[PDB]
Amino acid sequence: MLRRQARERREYLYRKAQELQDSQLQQKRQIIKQALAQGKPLPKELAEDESLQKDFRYDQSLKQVDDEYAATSGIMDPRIIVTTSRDPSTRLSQFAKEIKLLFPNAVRLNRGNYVMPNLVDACKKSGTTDLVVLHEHRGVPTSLTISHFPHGPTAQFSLHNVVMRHDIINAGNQSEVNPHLIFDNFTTALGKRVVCILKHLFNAGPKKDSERVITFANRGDFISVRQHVYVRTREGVEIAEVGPRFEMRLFELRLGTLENKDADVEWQLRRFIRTANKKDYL
Amino acid sequence: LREKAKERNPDEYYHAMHSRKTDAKGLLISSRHGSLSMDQVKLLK
Amino acid sequence: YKLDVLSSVHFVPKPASTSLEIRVETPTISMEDAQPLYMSNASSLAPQEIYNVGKAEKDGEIRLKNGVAMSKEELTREDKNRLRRALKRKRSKA
Amino acid sequence: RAWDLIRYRNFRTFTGTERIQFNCLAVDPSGEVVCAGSLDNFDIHVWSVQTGQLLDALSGHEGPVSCLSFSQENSVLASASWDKTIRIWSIFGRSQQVEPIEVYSDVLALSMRPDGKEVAVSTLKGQISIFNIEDAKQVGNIDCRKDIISGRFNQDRFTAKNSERSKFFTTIHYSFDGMAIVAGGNNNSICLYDVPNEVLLKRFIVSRNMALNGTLEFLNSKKMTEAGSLDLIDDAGENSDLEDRIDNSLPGSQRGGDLSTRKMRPEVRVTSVQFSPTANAFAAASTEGLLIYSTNDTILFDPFDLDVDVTPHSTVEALREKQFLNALVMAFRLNEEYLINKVYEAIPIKEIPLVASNIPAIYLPRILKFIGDFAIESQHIEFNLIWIKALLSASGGYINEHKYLFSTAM
Amino acid sequence: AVPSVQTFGKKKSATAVAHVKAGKGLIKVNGSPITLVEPEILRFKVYEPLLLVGLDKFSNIDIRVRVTGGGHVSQVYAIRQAIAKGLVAYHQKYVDEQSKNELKKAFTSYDRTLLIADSRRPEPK
Amino acid sequence: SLLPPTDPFRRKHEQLLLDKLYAMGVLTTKSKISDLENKVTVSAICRRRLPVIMHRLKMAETIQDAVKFIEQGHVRVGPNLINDPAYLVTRNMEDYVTWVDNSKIKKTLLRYRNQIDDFDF
Amino acid sequence: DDQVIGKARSRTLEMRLNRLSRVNGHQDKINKLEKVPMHIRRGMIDKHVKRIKKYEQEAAEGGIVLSKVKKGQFRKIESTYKKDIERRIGGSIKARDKE
RNA sequence: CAUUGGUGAGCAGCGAAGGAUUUGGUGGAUUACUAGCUAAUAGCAAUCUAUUUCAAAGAAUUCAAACUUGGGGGAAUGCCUUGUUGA
RNA sequence: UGACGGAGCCAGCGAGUCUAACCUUGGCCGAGAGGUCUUGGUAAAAACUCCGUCGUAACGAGGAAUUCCUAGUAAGCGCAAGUCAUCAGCUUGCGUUGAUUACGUCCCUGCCCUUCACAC
Ligand SMILES: [Mg+2]
Ligand SMILES: [Mg+2]
Ligand SMILES: [Mg+2]
Repeated sequence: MLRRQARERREYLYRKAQELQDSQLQQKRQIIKQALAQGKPLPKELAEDESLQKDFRYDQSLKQVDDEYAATSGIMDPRIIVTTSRDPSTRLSQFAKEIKLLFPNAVRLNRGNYVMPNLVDACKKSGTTDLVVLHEHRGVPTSLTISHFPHGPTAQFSLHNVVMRHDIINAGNQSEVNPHLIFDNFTTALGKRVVCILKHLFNAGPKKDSERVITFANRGDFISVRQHVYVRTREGVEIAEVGPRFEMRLFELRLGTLENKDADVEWQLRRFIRTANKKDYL
Repeated sequence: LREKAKERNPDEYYHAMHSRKTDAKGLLISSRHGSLSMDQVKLLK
Repeated sequence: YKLDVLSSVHFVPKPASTSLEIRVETPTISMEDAQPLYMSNASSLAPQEIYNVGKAEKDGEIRLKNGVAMSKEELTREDKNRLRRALKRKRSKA
Repeated sequence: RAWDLIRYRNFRTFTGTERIQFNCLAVDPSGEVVCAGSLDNFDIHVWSVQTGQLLDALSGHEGPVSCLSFSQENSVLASASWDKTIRIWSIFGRSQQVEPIEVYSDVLALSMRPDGKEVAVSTLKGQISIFNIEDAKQVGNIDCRKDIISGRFNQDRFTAKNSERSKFFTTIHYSFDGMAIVAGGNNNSICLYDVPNEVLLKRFIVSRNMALNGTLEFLNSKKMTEAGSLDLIDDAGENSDLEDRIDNSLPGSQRGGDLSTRKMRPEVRVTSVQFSPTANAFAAASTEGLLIYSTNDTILFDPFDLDVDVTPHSTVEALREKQFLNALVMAFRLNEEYLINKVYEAIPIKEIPLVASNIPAIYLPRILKFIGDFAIESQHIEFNLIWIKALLSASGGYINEHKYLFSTAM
Repeated sequence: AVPSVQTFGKKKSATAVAHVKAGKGLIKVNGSPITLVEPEILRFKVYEPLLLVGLDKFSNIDIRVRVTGGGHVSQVYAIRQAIAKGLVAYHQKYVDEQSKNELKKAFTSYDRTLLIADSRRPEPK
Repeated sequence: SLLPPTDPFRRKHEQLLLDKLYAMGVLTTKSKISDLENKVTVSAICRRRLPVIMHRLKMAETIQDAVKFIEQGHVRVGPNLINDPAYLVTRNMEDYVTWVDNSKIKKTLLRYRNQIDDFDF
Repeated sequence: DDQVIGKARSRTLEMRLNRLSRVNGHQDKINKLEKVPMHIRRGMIDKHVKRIKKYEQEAAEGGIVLSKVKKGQFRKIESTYKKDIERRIGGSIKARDKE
């Protein structure tokens, strides 16, 4: 297992490095295909490459979700473990339960004295697909990290304006159907990356008449998460909040599990660069 | 260095493993300069 | 074949595929090897495969998989609706 | 693939989602769940026989699953792996529980007791360790490295004694009484151990054929030369027919192809071993074929509870005096088949129920064993059925209380 | 060279290294006699191996144990595991295997943790 | 290649060949079909032989040293000892190449780091 | 293109790719005659030229009208396409064209 | 203080006309023991060969004979096949 | 299931030429800048084991309701770091000691799903 996981990462990393080199080659083949179809002359560099033209005969018969998720996307349902930091307060334990109810296939695990390497290694043995770890400040949720197994990515979020369901009177019990998902205003490549991470925490193929909807709305890199239950009326739709309410702002994305502090950073938030406030990345 | 440590293969074998020795702490021992026989000591004395 | 033999048959199985096979009714003895003994004497097709009660040949008649046949003339009106509704459910499932 | 022997049809075929080779298999005693393991996945796939759907994939092993086995009564699943551990899965029931047991070395084979209360595992160290499933604690251990006979191959540059090619057992099976283990491996020995006393009852040499590679512990030094062993020289070119001379061998193949592909001599090994459900015999799959060892001949004189007064002559005298019960019991104490057969057929029909009700409980397993062997090839169908009817009716309860003592006889 | 063997015992972060060689029944832990191991209430715990197989077996060997890490309890468990493993290994290497089998049978019958490590690996549920 | 480029039969079979060769380890990459011609070589197959993989795993200092250790019965793949230095190791089976348990080489590795436990041996 | 298979596919793709490359690629680099020994190539040219002369004479003595060819270049007879002669002998003798 | 590091100086104990380590050569085994040679129904074994030749039998239109080639492209002159010309 | 004192003794994280007080009383040198000394006040591993001594206005372990929790878990104890968001009115790590009770059931309460052999 340990040896198998090691080589699977080395092969995967090697594949990425080669693909970046092969990206130029792929463009060249696209030019040849366009030239053959259009009939326009081929450029000088490509005109003189006999090796490429010979290869083109074999490579002519050549033709999404992220690679970490492509293998299991839509085949196997996710398995999620929701945990917290050491010695959690009562409110964080309640919030961890709320996050557990949000994802249909989530299981809450007490983090008493568990060390990080054992937690991920134990999760990888059991077939867990994602791990969610929550932090607090005086019983107020502050951060949320999502680590996708076996090799990442790990995305860390900071939670603001959190309103839990336990703060409500006579709210009642949730419905636990597989919910419909709404992802609005995710345009950049990083946004597409974030959407893929969040989309795969939910099961594939909700029923068309499913009455529970979870929405992630991007508004200036602050993703509002709301949960509603709707009823289709004769002249429109009426929705009601189930909660909780909170806004997450991404601030890190690493190519590896959350144990690995040395994992290569895919994206990070630069707060002190001169033009920080000008642009919104997601 | 942390990565070299992580990807170390426990089954790596080098012939020099006979000459080199390790401390109880687990760190490699390197001789300051790299015993004397009684005949050698007698001459030196 | 050569690559499998070279790799000592540690290959990765080919992707699963579906095909259709025709089975001819025959005595089970024939399928066996040739010697002075036999294991089973049954037929190679099950009773369901020989004949399965299906849709009624006559339009007026209604025939169910349990073998119950009803002529529409005899059925009372409440039964006719009940059978009509049961038909809606079965088609909806398929 | 599932096969129906009534109609010889492959009525169902189960396949993994991710194209995994399967090396081991296990079937539910109810015949409703099928589990397979692999040497490249580390999970155990489970299917429903009626539906053919993949129920789930059991996870928890950190190494390839080497073997699987369902218990006949309690219906738990015991799996072992090269992960140096054994896990007991309670797949049936509302709650899913796994009980891992650690072992000193890689587990190669696993056998489940007919009672379902203990499981034995053969490890790479050459040990057969028996564990209690309910308590998950070791109850015994048998050391086997010294018993195993491993021979030197012609191509080996190291002695058989220092060779650690196969000093372990890759397959083990219990006797249905529950008191013995038969073991075999990639070696030239089939060892039969007694579980309660942890002793080797007997060892069997698989082959004495020098055409097989692993047969001899020591090789004749005359064959060795400055070039090397004379056996290793290939003399195909001498053959007169072109087909014989042709070399189709792949350079590195070990298994899975025709003999022409290997280029190395066949090696003596036992791939599987099992006890006969209905007789005191076991079968071992090896290179040459299925060796079947049985006790059928029974030339051995193995008396039970003799005294000076018991004699073959006294047995015949008892029949002449019409003391059939005493004659029958004295025949069993001598334990002679010809004498038991002589007494068995001399008992009149009227007095069979009287004798059957009065046979001591100690000799009940012996009579039932004799009837089962005798009746199968005998012509006295009605006489044997009368005896069985009398024995079951008289001692039906006793056989129930001891199922595993009477299992093969029944 | 004097016949000698080396074994390890582990319990949480506590690690004990036992060196067992031919000698005269001299058993030490961390350079002091085994009788001074603390806490005294758990002292008989580290006596579990010696009393199970008898002091006669130790009369011809010297055992030296060095313990580091963990707390008091885990250190006691590391010591007992290391001593049992060392005795079994020495009997393998320099004495008949029959006596080894008896030693393993005794230790396993009493408490299997003397020989096999007891680590409470997490199991997600 | 001589089949028409959009042929489903052509695309299927070329992928199966690329899948099988990459799994064996003969091919490093699955991206390009021209690799079946340009990058399919005897050196690629020889590079999957047991001595070479031992060398790349650093189990031996040279391929010649690895051959000797194999011929001397120090090497096992899975639970099986292998003394044939032509054994071709697939990518999956490269995880089970390791020393024999009672190997003198294994003791030297553990003795060097002062991690030898004579209970195991 | 979807229907065409076999050698016709391989030769057709090469013919197309050479046509596009001629506009921008340098003359020396784009087309290169396969390396052949002199005594073979000179023999190949002589026999091919003889076939062309026979073809032209037979058409000339008959009434057959033939496509026009530039002075230096060899005429492309049916044997040209089947035997792949041009890859070896070339369209013309460059040494005579240069002078 | 510890060396399970090296090199030495000496005891206790073991201890019959000495003891320990290394190494070359040969012999017997490493499969289950019915004898040597030849032109072999018998001779020879010191060989004959100065009877060792004759006779008889013995020749497929199979008059077929690369099951034996690393892949792609060709093959001027060769080689194979087919037709053709003149003898 | 105390306080005081003494004694014995057991961790794992963590290494940027970088790590860090305030307000005064005065001597001397100095053109100044400032330098040096003097001076008072304010602020700022534990558990565990053994031995000895004493001794049993507000509040004395927290109502009704409500919430969470299944094994290295609940709970106790200390030690570090502060890693572009959050955090010092604190946050996150690390080790140490370590249980009771259930691991069954759909009775109640909610959520959900349904209406190729042989045998049924
Ligand atoms: Mg706590
Ligand atoms: Mg704390
Ligand atoms: Mg906290």
